[PDB]
Amino acid sequence: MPDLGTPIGSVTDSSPSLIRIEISSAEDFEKYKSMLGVGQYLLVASGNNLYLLASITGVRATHVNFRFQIDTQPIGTLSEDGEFSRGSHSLPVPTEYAYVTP
Amino acid sequence: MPDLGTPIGSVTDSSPSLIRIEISSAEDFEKYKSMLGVGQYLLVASGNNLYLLASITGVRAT
Amino acid sequence: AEYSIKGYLYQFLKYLSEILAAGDGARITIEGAIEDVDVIAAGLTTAVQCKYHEQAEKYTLGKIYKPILLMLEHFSKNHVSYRLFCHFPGESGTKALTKDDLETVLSTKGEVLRAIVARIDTSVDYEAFLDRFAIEFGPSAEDLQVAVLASLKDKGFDPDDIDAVIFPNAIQRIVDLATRSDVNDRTVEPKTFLAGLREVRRVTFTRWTRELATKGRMFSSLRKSLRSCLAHNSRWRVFVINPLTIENFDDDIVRFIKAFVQRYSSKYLHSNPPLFMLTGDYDLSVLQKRLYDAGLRCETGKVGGTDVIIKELFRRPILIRNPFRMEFSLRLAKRDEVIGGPQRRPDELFLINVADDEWKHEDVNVHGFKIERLSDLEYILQLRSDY
Amino acid sequence: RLYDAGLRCETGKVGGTDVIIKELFRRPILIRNPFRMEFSLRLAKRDEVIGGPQRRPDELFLINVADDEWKHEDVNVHGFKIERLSDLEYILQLRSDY
Amino acid sequence: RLYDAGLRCETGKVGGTDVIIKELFRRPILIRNPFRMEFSLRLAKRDEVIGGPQRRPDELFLINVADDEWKHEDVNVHGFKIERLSDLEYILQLRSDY
Repeated sequence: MPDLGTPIGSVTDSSPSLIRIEISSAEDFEKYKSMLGVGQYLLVASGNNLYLLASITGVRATHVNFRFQIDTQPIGTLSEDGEFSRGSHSLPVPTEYAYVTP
Repeated sequence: MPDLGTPIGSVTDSSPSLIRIEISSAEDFEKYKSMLGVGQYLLVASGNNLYLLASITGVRAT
Repeated sequence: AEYSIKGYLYQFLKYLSEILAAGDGARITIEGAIEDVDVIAAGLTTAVQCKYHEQAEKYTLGKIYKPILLMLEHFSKNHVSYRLFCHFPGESGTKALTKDDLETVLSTKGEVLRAIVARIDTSVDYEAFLDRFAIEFGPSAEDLQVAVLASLKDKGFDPDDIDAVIFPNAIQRIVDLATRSDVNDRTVEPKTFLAGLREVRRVTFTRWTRELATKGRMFSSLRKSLRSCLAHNSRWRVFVINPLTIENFDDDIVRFIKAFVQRYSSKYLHSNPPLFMLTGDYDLSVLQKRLYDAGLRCETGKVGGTDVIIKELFRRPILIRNPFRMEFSLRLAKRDEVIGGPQRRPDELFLINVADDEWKHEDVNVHGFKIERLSDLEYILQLRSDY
Repeated sequence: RLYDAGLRCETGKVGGTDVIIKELFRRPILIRNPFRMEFSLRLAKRDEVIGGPQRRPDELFLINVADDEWKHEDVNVHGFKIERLSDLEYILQLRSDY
Repeated sequence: RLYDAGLRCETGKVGGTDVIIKELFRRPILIRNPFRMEFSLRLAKRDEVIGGPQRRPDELFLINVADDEWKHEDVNVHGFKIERLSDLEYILQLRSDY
């Protein structure tokens, strides 16, 4: 429910087992490095109110502008009130934003 | 029967083992998400007056 | 001017108990005290004031100092049949005080009380006050509400609905009956009341209902009722408001629209922004400019300022992903002008402070409300956290 | 009428009766495939527009108007004079015959 | 006036008045996609520029001057006399109408 803040990137592939996110600029990556290594957790939108918690499994980078890719795995869903619910219930569609987990 | 209503999309590959359905609109998916998860069921037309039952085994978006 | 709103409340609760137990053809009447401003003063000027007090174990003039002294001034001004509701454990009798007790009252140990009383004109038929006033030792308010809930159930209804859409609605109808400058008759057939309520399906959020004990569920049932609709991404939503009675409209309507468009219609996939329709003779140019000052852009619909074009108001906007840019994020227009209906029908039509509209139908889920403070609606629409 | 013809326009208004200069000059939202364009032409009266653009123009044609304010040294003034409208279409590479 | 027009200049003056030679004739930065160009034109009053270029000019157009030091055999030295700039705008393919 708190202020998640500003986002870091948008989704480019979605499935029950894999979520593939992309970041456009490098400033954002160098800003949020310490919270994007393996093991940490991110949040993805899956509808106006709900959210989905995802675990990082792979990171990667390439040159030719830049491309930064992140590959993650789902664990469950969380609402505004606070209700947690387990299971890959509702996939997140493309063009939805990602946020970092306080 | 009865009154299955509006469809969601057409096939783009066929075989006894696997079938591959396709969709190209967003609103439809957002409206029918609940019944489009793994385990659920769907009916594919396989003739004038018949129907074939299918059990989902995978989803992808791009 | 404490206003002892809980007093009017207990009184209306008693009236409600009577209306429930009232026999066929028996219509109990009511009187809205000077708290209601009525030049008509219907009912032969039989308005009745009241007050509530508790936490007094045994009856002593000491425990009932302030209220008596207070009623004294109100009568000093100038048929106001003062009635007092109180609960003392072990005493359930009604009696009229005598003169020596009145003098006991006049013996003022607190000098501030004497300062307040000095405003009282000495020349007053204190005996008329005594024989006009009555003292009542009655049950507790909360337990009264509980018995009243049980009785409202006894009639028979969907047990889940009575909690949040029935009891406050009835209290509100009775309150409107109590304080309305419009011509009215407190005599109301108890048999109609039942079905008349059996029909309506709109919630209310007035000041009176705020203090009822049912608050706490009045909010949450609605919050759960509206969750599944808004959860979606692309839907057609419509609004209609009456700005007459709303409190502090021109100062907070902007905050409303902005807090809405920030969570529901500022993103790519959102491909059908909302609409807001205001009824009356209200101007819109001021609101439009004050919004543009913020960053949002509207879709008035008028190409030429003369009249509305039904087809343009409902068009679909241009969208662009990286970076995001949205031609319009909200619509706005008046009802007396818009003439006709769309091609596709709505999926939600909220009505704030209005009875009916032409778009109403069967397929269109219609939800109605009645409000004074807008900030209460935000809680229903998940915009904010607490009330 | 121009709407009826199939073209939209921008009038630099936010509902009131006064013009704003910042929206009067702005960039439209252009999409390539499929083609689309928000506002194609811009209209307004002079007596209402007060101020000057954030940037200087390049070609300020003038028709039957002697002097105007924006007129400057570093801007091109191709002042003309006409009798009927059909002539300007010959001056601007739209119609062939006189 | 040129900055306001849109273009940018290079004058070969590091702070002070003196006009260095090497900084004036330096090759610019260029980026293909998108097109960006550090400077487009050069400006230098003559009396401030004394010396000679490492490289010779392919063409040297003089306007209303009898002679200059950089006149050389292997360097083409065109010449003219004019009354107003329009004539030159014609002589260098800018205005098809004299």
